[PDB]
Amino acid sequence: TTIAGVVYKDGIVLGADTRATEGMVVADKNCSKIHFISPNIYCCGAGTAADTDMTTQLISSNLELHSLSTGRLPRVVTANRMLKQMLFRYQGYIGAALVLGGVDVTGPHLYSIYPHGSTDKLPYVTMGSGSLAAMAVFEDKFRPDMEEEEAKNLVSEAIAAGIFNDLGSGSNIDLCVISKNKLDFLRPYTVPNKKGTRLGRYRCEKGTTAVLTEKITPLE
Amino acid sequence: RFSPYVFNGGTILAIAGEDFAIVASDTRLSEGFSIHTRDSPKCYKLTDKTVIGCSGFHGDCLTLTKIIEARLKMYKHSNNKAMTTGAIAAMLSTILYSRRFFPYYVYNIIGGLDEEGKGAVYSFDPVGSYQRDSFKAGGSASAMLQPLLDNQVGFKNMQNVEHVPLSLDRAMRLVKDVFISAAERDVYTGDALRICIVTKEGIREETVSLRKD
Amino acid sequence: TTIMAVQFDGGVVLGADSRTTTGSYIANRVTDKLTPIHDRIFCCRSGSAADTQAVADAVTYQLGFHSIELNEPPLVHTAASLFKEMCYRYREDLMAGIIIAGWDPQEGGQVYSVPMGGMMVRQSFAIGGSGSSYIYGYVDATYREGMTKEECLQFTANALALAMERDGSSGGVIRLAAIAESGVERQVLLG
Amino acid sequence: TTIMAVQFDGGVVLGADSRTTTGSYIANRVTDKLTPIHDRIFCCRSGSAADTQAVADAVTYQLGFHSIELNEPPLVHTAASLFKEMCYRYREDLMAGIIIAGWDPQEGGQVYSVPMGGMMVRQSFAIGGSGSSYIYGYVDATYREGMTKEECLQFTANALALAMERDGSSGGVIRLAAIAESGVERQVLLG
Amino acid sequence: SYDRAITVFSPDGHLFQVEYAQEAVKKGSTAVGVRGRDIVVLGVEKKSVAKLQDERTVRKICALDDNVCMAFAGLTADARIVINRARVECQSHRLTVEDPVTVEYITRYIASLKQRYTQSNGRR
Amino acid sequence: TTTLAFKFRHGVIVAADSRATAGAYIASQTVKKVIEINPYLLGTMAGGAADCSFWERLLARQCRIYELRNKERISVAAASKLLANMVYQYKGMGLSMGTMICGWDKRGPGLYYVDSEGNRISGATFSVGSGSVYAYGVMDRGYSYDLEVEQAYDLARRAIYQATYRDAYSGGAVNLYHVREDGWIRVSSDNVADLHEKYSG
Amino acid sequence: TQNPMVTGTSVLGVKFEGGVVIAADMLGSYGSLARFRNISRIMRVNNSTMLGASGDYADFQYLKQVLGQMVIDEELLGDGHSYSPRAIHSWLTRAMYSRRSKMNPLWNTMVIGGYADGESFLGYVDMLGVAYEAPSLATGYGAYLAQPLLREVLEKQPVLSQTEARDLVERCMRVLYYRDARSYNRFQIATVTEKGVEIEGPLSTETNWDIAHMI
Amino acid sequence: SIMSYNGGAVMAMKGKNCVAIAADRRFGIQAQMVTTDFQKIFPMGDRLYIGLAGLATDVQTVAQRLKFRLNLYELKEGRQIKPYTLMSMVANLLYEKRFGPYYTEPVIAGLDPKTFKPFICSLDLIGCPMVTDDFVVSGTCAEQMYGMCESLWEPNMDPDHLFETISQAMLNAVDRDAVSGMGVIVHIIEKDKITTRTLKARMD
Amino acid sequence: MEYLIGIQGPDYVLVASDRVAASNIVQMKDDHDKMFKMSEKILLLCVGEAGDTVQFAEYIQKNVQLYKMRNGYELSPTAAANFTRRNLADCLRSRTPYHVNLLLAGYDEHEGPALYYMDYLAALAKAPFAAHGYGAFLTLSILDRYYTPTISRERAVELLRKCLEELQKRFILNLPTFSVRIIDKNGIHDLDNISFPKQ
Amino acid sequence: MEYLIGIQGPDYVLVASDRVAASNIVQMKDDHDKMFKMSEKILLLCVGEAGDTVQFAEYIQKNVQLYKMRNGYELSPTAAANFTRRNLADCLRSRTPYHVNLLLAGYDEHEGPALYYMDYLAALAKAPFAAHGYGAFLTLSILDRYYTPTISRERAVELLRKCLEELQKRFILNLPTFSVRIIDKNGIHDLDNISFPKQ
Repeated sequence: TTIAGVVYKDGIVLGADTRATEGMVVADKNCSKIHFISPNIYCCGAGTAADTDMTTQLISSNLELHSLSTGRLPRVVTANRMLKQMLFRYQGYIGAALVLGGVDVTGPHLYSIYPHGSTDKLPYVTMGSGSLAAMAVFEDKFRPDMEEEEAKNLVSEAIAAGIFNDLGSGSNIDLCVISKNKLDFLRPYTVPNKKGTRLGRYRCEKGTTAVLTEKITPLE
Repeated sequence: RFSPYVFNGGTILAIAGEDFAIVASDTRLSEGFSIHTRDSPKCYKLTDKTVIGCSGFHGDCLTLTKIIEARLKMYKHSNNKAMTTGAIAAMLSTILYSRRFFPYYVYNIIGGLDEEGKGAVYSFDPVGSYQRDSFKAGGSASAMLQPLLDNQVGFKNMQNVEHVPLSLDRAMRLVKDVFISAAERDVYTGDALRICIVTKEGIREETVSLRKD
Repeated sequence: TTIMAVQFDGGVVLGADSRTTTGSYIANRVTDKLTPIHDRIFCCRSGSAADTQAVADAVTYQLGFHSIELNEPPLVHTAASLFKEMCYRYREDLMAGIIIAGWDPQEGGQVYSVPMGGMMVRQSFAIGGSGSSYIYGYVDATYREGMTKEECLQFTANALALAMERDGSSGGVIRLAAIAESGVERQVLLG
Repeated sequence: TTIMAVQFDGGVVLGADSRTTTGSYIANRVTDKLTPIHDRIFCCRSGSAADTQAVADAVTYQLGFHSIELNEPPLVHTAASLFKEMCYRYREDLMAGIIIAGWDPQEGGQVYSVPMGGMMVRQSFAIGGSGSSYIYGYVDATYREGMTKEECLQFTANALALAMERDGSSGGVIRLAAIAESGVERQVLLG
Repeated sequence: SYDRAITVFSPDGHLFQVEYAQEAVKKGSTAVGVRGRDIVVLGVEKKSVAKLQDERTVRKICALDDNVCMAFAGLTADARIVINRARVECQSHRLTVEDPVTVEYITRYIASLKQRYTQSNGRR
Repeated sequence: TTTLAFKFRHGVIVAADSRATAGAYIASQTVKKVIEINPYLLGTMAGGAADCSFWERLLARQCRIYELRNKERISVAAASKLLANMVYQYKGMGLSMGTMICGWDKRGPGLYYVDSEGNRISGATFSVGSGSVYAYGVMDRGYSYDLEVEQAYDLARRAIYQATYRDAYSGGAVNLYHVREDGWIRVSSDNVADLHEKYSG
Repeated sequence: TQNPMVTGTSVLGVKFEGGVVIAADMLGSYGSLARFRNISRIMRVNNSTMLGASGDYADFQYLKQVLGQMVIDEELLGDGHSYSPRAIHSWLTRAMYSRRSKMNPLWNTMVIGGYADGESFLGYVDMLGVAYEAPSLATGYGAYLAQPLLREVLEKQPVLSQTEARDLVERCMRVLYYRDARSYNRFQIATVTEKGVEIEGPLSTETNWDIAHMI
Repeated sequence: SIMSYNGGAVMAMKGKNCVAIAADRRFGIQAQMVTTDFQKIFPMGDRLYIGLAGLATDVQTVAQRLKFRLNLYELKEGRQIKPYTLMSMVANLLYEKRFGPYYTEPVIAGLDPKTFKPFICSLDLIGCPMVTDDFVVSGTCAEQMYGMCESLWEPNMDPDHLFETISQAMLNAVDRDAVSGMGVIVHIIEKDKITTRTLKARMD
Repeated sequence: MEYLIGIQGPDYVLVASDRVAASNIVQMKDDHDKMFKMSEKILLLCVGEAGDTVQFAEYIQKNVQLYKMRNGYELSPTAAANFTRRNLADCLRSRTPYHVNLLLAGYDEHEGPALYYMDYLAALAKAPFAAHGYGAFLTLSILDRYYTPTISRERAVELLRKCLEELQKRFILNLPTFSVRIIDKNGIHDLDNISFPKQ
Repeated sequence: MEYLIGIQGPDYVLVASDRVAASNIVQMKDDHDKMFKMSEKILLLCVGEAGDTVQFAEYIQKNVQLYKMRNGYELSPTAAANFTRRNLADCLRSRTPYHVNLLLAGYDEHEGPALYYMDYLAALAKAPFAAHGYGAFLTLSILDRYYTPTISRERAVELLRKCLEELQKRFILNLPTFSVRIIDKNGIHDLDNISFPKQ
């Protein structure tokens, strides 16, 4: 798991990989880790994959309820305040590491939320298992107020450092760019690793397996 | 406290043929969640007709190799001939049992030719029990590779399928394909595939790349 | 991590580092440990990050509702009494190193200390955090009665610079704040 | 408990407290922690009382036999090398905080430190014991290059007076020693 | 520990301390034994009794098990310590292999005990 | 793992499975659990796979030196006693060994049972393993001292098949030896999937 | 060593064209306390090899003593022979493994750089006895932080000059100053070439703190 | 462990316009079988099945709680349930026991009822859904089933070759497992008819 | 710890259990009864620890007798056994889980005879024959050796005779006596209390 | 775990033990022998764990046979029993203490019959009757109920008959058969292997 975010001169770029590893065996090769919250706020998830799903749907249900009542656009500080108040109540039994980012009226805002309830606003954050590898790319090559082509090149470079150096990571790199007027969610941004082609033909035919009892039931 | 063991991964594969023997392994050394190097093959050439593969705790794998290579020279300086493949397996079982109450954390597979020019595979536990088999796979992804070779090489669970012996050509692409499937689902299965082929003329070597997560 | 507050006659001077660690990794490299509660009352927090962020929000809730009801600026002793009641009732569940300091119209500058037990005492100068143990001897000899504001900004700069260099858990950059009758002057210092 | 050694150009200056505790009771109220080995070489000991008394006798045995054999006054680096070999070989069985300091004809005053691990390093000034953590910030700012002997007697008096007052395990009375080419001047100070 | 080679070779190929010990045998009292097909019969001569001694403490025919008897010649002090070392071995055979000791087995134990004892250091 | 042995009028019958597992993972299906000490002795394997392989190969060394010195072969009771003494000196250190010793003797057939704890008992029928209790019930029914040879084969062959059916750690193929007057003779080695078609109809 | 008292931290090392460069800082920590701030963690073995270490520092002075005597006694034989860097790397691997087997390990992790016979050698030695070779090495948190920065250059560019290698180290030492609580802004760079073994002085990094004004 | 108390293995595999599911038949307690006809695949409407594997209590418990909630759904609404909708229903049921969790791992396979398109997914024991396009596996012998399916799966497969692939995937992997076996049942569904077959496996 | 057995035929169910109520090392009662009726064609055979076998099995008995009075007809053996499985499973994750092992035997006029199997984790199993206790390890192998689905009830008794004589040969507990029932279309019938004279 | 008994009369010692060699839950051998001779008038009856009962008791047997060959006469039952107590007590505070429970029976021509009692802590006791195992809790109360110091050996056997029939009534283990010896001036004599038919 390797998730990261950055704040460029106009908006916010988020990135992630696509792998869910159960034990030491790769369970999913295309698990989407960037979630919907509002039409301007997304979040990346790390840690327990069941706790991050049921948390990111609860808050996104309440902000749809809140914004439809007020009739205006949600704010990023509201999603920060809802998350860290409920994670503190469960005393850290819910393992949920989140990168929260969005562009409200006040501008772009990037947060990182730890599963005990501690938050912090930062210009760039990394979470996950291979987050230390992705931090070193940000720590060497960050500059304030970049363009979005420089930002997208920076984040995909940092996620790739978590691919080729962490065991529990590494597949197609997701990205999403949030700006004041544009939302570019795009899952296959790059394919760094393929699967090799088969060589030996293993093909069986009908009748190579012994059957004790067969039943046929029609439908309509 | 100081735990004297660690798991360094690795996956080895041997197949005995009719006049050949094929020993293959990945080249990734890694513990924890990090990668140490992307080039560390486990194909060790003992003689011109015997190759061993050693997976597990890597400190023992370096030690156990150098203990074996000394005793091949001590045999020759006392008996004027090189060891056969079955003699190496009988020697190694006493070596592994000699540390019965503080064992090596090593899985061992010896592949090579016998006195008649036929394939031979000797698989080991970390204690020193062994038997002669036709194909084995050990290491991290051993539970993935052993079912696939029962169907193809062992011809098990099939009906009305002929029983042709495995050729040298078929066994190469059968080895090359079973590591590509293991590279997708195992985090430890590495990046380059070293294949060592023991025939009646010497030992050939071959490197095949894989994915590099 | 390493926090410090010194009062003078017109008001108080606060200071803290900016490093926030997770065992041995630097999670947050720059951190604002100086939390406003009201317009003249700050607190600087230490210990658990998740605990002291949650406590400082509930006190700001209760004190802001209290001052709008009396229609009168709150007392510094009133705000320090609110941290005492939450840190003592939940003393088995919190790790809080709060120092409350600020200016008040009735009494001037005050400095209060609430350690992890849950007690409360007024001091001329307070000091807390993990790195605070290495500058007890410095702050005892160097302290002089009747300083100005500019001397206290010097006095909290030299003391935090020593604990940051000697302790491994401290470091980063120095954040300062001077609270007087006129207002709050915040600055970020390095050296 | 709280020990300190500072070198100057002509020699070194040592100092220690006199309190020896047993958990929380004051067993020995006045204690001589400044142990002579040779005529110009002292050590000041901390940690376990039974360990450091037994180690300092074996080193005095081995160094006194060594100097009478060469018929030449021993080196300070030679004596610090002997504590290293006993504290490293028996590092699983000892709790030793030895600081070795003294004057030598070939090199002048030296100060060496042997902590509980068993390493050895030369320093301009050393500091050790349980109470030594509270005066790291004082000894960093106050230290100045090129002191006289009389300034170092002042510099070790003010530093030990702060750790004795702040720590609970330190206290008692201050014992001082100035080792030069001319000899050893020991004094007992309070204040 | 006394380390000295007692038994060594002669310049013509003899072991002198061995064949000097054979003459100590050649003046002990005579012991004769024949075997029948069903009953063995062996009997020493020259009891040399002086009619003031206990007749049982002078015996030279003892038993090692129920089935194995033993007579000797030479000097008696060396005899009854070889016998007591044979009694332990024929008893330790029964804790091993279950049958009683064959008569050929107990001779190989005495003979091999006696050879290596002409081979060690500091022993006549 | 399931081994059994019983003696009758015409010698001793030894049978075993061939499955060796590692946790829930099956390592191999072709493990020979009846190892051949001599042309006149047999030994089984139960518990430690390498512990039974070592100390019985060490026993075969010891029985050969006995033959070269004494010029006759060792008895079965003496051979079991040597094995029980070598294992006892490592008592408490954690050896797993539950083997059986078979062979013809000057007193006739011989059947002994040696544990790693120090048990040494003789007897007529034995069954060792994780699925051994599944083997006793079907063997106690069809056992007689006066069995015929073809009937004693089909008794011990089906008895392993009933144990592998219930036990999860037993399976593979059914090895089958016959200790006779002159020495042991290998009878057969049948797969369980072949016997399942045989014994159903 | 059951419990390491005074420890060091990450040690970096990378090959280049004609030599190896190794850098490490000058701090001996004690838990979270920075006691000894002027120690040297790099030993210059004779002329074509070089050693840095992490872990317990008292055990490092032991190996500094033992390896010192093995070089002194060989050079006074006049054989015309010296230990290659992989000969010392093979010796030190055996010294680690033969000592964990007695359940009494040396709490260290050591990087052996060396330039003998026209080629560079860079070797890793673990406390448990795990040894390998690589074109770039890193211990401690440098295996997590600085090690991905080493590999992303060496995969896009396999051969490096000396100025390219020396620039690439100081970037990795800068990152370890930001994101490691046991680091210190005072390090020394050691470099073997064909000319010999050279150790530079207590160099320092230059830090950037522009993001601290971002609330 | 807990999942190794009874064994079990469930595999689902996607074909061209058809989807197949398979499971073993053994019921046992850690070494000792009891019966060889234990049901582990349950029908949830036409052309939509579910497989359960794990602890034998929660296999029969979840399969009755889910049917309790399913019939209330198909009567309050006038239609049958979509395969994607049931995945959210099962994930809700398991997450309610976040701290009292059921020890099972469900596998859902079926055709979408209006547009006959196959659907497969699997869930962990606290409800993290994972949809794939080739295969899902669950049970004790998971790693043996990945080596089968990664080596044998083809993208667009008629129901004849789909049956032969999932049969060889189950027979070779479960034979390598110790606590799973005693027969394999295979359901292969398609838009016109449905087929239940039992295979000739090792009773060993 | 103690034994019972479940041979099921074409139109009958043959059940049997022991009669020993144990203690520390002694046996308190030699003619205990593990057999609990609920209907005219449904039995219950409970094995486990001390308090739970008595009180759970009579808790079920008062719910089955209540179902007959409220409706006028009885439960099926399928439904009666499946009502029990809900009661262990609900009380499993509680402050007091019952630790009982049981197997239920019943006859119906629609699906004929039936035998179900449970444990202390509430897993059902429709089985042709089953057993609990440590004697199940000894006696299941005789029973599948000789089982025919078309077995007459006269030879099913002597199969049970053979299945218990081996239990008094290679099993270390005492267990002298065994009480036997049989269930058919005419209801419960007591058979001979078969035993082995220890005189 | 398993049982033996020590009735001692005026000019005889009546001993008996069981014949069962146990296992996990099965009984491996039904005609085991717990009885070890050392002399013509001294027996040994050993109870305990697996390895130590066999090897300790034959270690003593080779030392008693050795004493007879070195001297021509046998040990007394007092001295033979007291030689055993020294061997447990010296090997008690060791790396491998033996865990055996035993009682020794012997006749002498000077002090007549004798019975000694030991445990796994090597404490001697000259007793008129004793027992080991869990059956000793059941059977000592019958034995002091009916013991006379002047008891004839014919009624001492039927006292042992009465003492074992209660053991097959209220004791949960199986224990069908019992081997009986008797020691007198004429040496060891085998009596009838008394048992109870489980058919």
